[PDB]
Amino acid sequence: TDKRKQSLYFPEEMLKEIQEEATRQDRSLSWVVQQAWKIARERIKSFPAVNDVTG
Amino acid sequence: TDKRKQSLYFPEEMLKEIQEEATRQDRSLSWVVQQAWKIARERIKSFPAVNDVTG
Amino acid sequence: DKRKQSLYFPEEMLKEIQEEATRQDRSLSWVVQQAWKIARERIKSFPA
Amino acid sequence: DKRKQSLYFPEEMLKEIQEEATRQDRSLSWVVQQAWKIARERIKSFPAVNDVTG
Repeated sequence: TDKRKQSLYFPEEMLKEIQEEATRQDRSLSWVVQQAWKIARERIKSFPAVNDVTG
Repeated sequence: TDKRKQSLYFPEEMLKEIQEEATRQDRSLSWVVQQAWKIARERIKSFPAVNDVTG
Repeated sequence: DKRKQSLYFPEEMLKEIQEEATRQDRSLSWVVQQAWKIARERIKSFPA
Repeated sequence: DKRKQSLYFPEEMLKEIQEEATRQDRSLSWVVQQAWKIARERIKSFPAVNDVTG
C-alpha cells in the first residue's frame, strides 16, 4: 500500500471531470481516482472474462 | 475526448488489482480505470463539498 | 489458457508496441498476440 | 537498447513461438520481434476501433 506512480491516459472531458471533483473536495487527482476504484472494484471483478469461453 | 496522459499514484495492492483486471479482459490499465470512473462518477459528483458550509 | 513470458525489446520497438496498444485501448500482450497471428506464415516459411 | 517486458500468451501460441525459435536456433524474443516487424504496418493502418475519427 506504499504509493506507486503510474501514467494513465484519459479523454480530455473525463480528465477535466476528475480534476473538478478533486478541486471540489480540496483533494489530489489520485485520491478521486482511488475512491472511484473502491466504488467500481466489485462490478468490474464480477464481470466475466469477455474473451475466455469459461470467463 | 482526444487522449491525455496523466501520472497518478496508487497503493501497490490497488495498482496490482487494476493490472490483474486489465489483463483478465486483454485490456489497457487506462481502460479499466476509465470504466471505474463511469461506474463511480455519479456517487462522487453527488457527494457534497466536505469542507464548504453550503457543499 | 494464458501463460506469462518475459521477452526483450529495443526501447524504440517497445514504445511502438505500447502506442499501438494505447490506440486500441488494449494490453501489450494483445497487440503482440495479433502480430503473431499476422506474421505466423512468413516466420514458419523463412529458412532453418 | 533492449528492455525486458512480461507478456501473456495462450499456451498453444507460446508453444508455437517456442518451436519456431528452436527451428531457427533463435531466441523467443527474436521471433516475436520479427513478427512485430512483419505485422507493424497492418496493425498501424487498421483504424482506432473505438474512436469515431479512427
